[PDB]
Amino acid sequence: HWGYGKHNGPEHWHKDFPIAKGERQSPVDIDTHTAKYDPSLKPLSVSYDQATSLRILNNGHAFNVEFDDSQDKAVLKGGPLDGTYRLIQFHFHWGSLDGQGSEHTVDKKKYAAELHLVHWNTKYGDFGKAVQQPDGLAVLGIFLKVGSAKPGLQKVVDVLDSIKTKGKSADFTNFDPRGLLPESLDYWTYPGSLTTPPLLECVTWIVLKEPISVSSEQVLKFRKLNFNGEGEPEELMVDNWRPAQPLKNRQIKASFK
Ligand SMILES: NS(=O)(=O)c1cc(C(=O)O)c(NCc2ccco2)cc1Cl
Ligand SMILES: [Hg+2]
Ligand code: NA
Ligand SMILES: [Zn+2]
Repeated sequence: HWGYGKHNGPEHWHKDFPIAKGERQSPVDIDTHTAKYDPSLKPLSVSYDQATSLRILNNGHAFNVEFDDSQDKAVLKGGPLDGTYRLIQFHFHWGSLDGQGSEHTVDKKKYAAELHLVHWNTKYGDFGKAVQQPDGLAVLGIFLKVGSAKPGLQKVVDVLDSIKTKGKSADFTNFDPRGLLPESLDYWTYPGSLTTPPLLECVTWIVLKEPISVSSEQVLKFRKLNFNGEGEPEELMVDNWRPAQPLKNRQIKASFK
């Protein structure tokens, strides 16, 4: 099965998922001097007041915090997007040490981690239909650097003990994802893909310029999770990031001057 190790990591994924070598793969390096300001881009509208989180799951590659997406509650609109995109889950990618872990890079800089808030385009009715469309998904990406603690992350950190191994889940209601956002909503945007198999080319990426700070203790707890299931040899869940992929014939646009 695919993973992040020597024998099943990103360099192998193309064998089962040939789109890994496709024309709009993610992540990418954001070259800040080539990304052009686009005055036609709109402010991002993040409407999370009515979010209903349900559960947190260790899926064997990361952990997902899942939301009720059965009705318009937490939605992303504006920015580069046409229409309304509903929040379905968020997860992170992170490193074994603070100097790596992000998927996107900024002028080749790797952050300690990267948060992905995954949303699907409601014009397609359900997530499964949305991932058959080139504008089916919008992912809001937020970099994490190590410094001061992020208070809004601590509830996540504190439940991880209970989902140590693949396939474990726990109730995770009443979590407010607004507490994971930075001050500024300035962003870069480009067309891309899932960064995990099946690597589907459905995503409008919206990557915030401003990182959030989290404490060393917070990210250290991420690194105590396990890729393996209960009763199997312990493989720490670290370095669950895909490296930057070729930009090809794409443009990265900046929302800010
Ligand atoms: N890392 S990511 O944000 O590109 C991402 C990552 C994952 C993930 O499973 O880690 C994911 N799972 C849902 C799924 C299944 C088929 C299409 O989307 C979706 C996305 Cl967009
Ligand atoms: Hg997995
Ligand atoms: Na450009
Ligand atoms: Zn992701």
